[PDB]
Amino acid sequence: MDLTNKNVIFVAALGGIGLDTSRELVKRNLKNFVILDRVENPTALAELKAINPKVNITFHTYDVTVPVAESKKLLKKIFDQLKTVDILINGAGILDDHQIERTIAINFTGLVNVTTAILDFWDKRKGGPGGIIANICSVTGFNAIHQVPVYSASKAAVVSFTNSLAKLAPITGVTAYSINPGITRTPLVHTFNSWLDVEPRVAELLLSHPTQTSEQCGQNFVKAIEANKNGAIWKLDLGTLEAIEWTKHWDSHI
Amino acid sequence: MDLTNKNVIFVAALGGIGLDTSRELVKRNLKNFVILDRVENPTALAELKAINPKVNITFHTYDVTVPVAESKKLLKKIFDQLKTVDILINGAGILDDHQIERTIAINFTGLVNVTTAILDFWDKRKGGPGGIIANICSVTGFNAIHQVPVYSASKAAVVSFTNSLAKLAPITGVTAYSINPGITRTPLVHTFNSWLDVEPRVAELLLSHPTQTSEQCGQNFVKAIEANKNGAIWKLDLGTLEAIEWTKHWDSHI
Ligand SMILES: NC(=O)c1ccc[n+]([C@@H]2O[C@H](COP(=O)([O-])OP(=O)(O)OC[C@H]3O[C@@H](n4cnc5c(N)ncnc54)[C@H](O)[C@@H]3O)[C@@H](O)[C@H]2O)c1
Ligand SMILES: NC(=O)c1ccc[n+]([C@@H]2O[C@H](COP(=O)([O-])OP(=O)(O)OC[C@H]3O[C@@H](n4cnc5c(N)ncnc54)[C@H](O)[C@@H]3O)[C@@H](O)[C@H]2O)c1
Repeated sequence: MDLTNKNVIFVAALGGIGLDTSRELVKRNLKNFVILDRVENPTALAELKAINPKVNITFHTYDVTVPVAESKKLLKKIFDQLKTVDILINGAGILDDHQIERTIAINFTGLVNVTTAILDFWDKRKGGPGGIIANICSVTGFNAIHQVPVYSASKAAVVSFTNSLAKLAPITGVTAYSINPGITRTPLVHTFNSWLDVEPRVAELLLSHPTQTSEQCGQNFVKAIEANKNGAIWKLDLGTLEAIEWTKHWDSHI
Repeated sequence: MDLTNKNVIFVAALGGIGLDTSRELVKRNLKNFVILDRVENPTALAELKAINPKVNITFHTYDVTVPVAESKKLLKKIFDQLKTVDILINGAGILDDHQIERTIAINFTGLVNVTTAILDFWDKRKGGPGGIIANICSVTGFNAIHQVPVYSASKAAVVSFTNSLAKLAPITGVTAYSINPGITRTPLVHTFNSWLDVEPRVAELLLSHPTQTSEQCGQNFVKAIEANKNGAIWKLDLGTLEAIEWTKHWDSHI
């Protein structure tokens, strides 16, 4: 994948991992870089624009928990302007096992819904050109932080969902891969809530082990995007980039 | 584990797999069998009651998609009468990838929320005796049926969540294991919707391959319950019972 001249939508581009990934993305000569995130960040937006004046950077206020109809409407506006979108990159995520419904709504349901919405424009069965989806999942989707069982379960859901998207590519025209960071120093893991307060010191304990910086994660993230491998399960841990092999425990035969 | 004289709550006891499991359970001489299900089935109720008049069987009309406070209210009703409950079986589930939110709400959020609610009565930190949770997940939670990616992801979530529950047992006193049937002939799989209609013949095709009966499933379900292995991931496929080993791709080190 050559990012020169591509159009990219990045949901949650201005978070910890998001901003460092965006800093790296705009170093490529993208045609359009469209940011979809909850809250504006003027400072971050100005910096990205400064990194590469050749890229047209736009921002839209966006919340993944809205109905699928509301997402399509935003996407229509974007596709109407750009005519083509090359990549959708999802990053939306919260870590707070006190908020059960909201964790599931954001990390799992919202991702499925944005995907379902963009399929309206990309599905080759509806006359679409196909597309690429990069989903930020998490190593916790392979093996949980059992102290945040709901967060970890929402991530196991999206690793699975992404794996299925990739297997559906020959039908839909939409390829997909997961981006699964290991522990990364951002405001996500600085202070957080465990389920039923099973471990009030969870953040302190987690961060008392090796971590990577969001800078290292961002670098490997854009590397994974350029590799552009349908069905890849990328592990971005301790500053390395590594594809993992999913174990075959069962098969539907279809 | 000896089921004799035990008090059991079975969410969704009267469906395909549920009824044949419920038959095998009542033959094991339970003291009380508490059924929580979305709709009444007087025929099934009458029959179960007759299989062992010794066993005290009650029924509550219950929908897993209510808030945790509502669930806690019903459980207080039940605990106040029974004093003790030994085992909770969470068996509620739908298969319909035209219903994204509801699939997720029922198969994932609902299971987490009943678990969360009962923990208020069982958590050893709260003066409770601990307990046992048996979660009906699915082989699709290991490897998807990719034509029902939402269903399969919702199952990957509960496999993970159950794995984490088990690891939290030294803290909460509540042990847990997953029951993962392979394809089993019930009203669930008679016919059903694929996501975005990617495969309109998904049921026809799936059912042209080997299956098991709900009777085979139910017999192996009680066998695993009697085995009482914390953190077990039981595969109940093609009339067999099998413990599978989860791959270690990553470690939180905590
Ligand atoms: N930090 C880590 O160690 C780590 C590890 C593995 C995976 N992840 C995942 O990477 C992603 C980014 O996390 P981060 O560490 O940069 O945390 P962060 O809190 O700094 O950023 C989270 C991002 O998600 C966005 N977001 C949250 N709720 C949203 C909503 N309702 N609608 C739209 N956007 C929303 C935020 O606005 C922000 O852009 C998340 O999916 C997270 O689960 C993080
Ligand atoms: N049949 C299979 O091949 C298969 C394979 C793996 C896992 N499973 C799982 O086994 C469980 C039972 O499925 P089944 O095959 O007996 O199908 P089924 O449709 O016969 O039974 C579904 C059960 O779930 C209950 N339920 C559904 N929605 C509910 C709600 N909102 N609140 C409370 N209860 C609700 C139903 O009343 C019923 O008791 C489900 O979790 C299903 O996902 C089935």
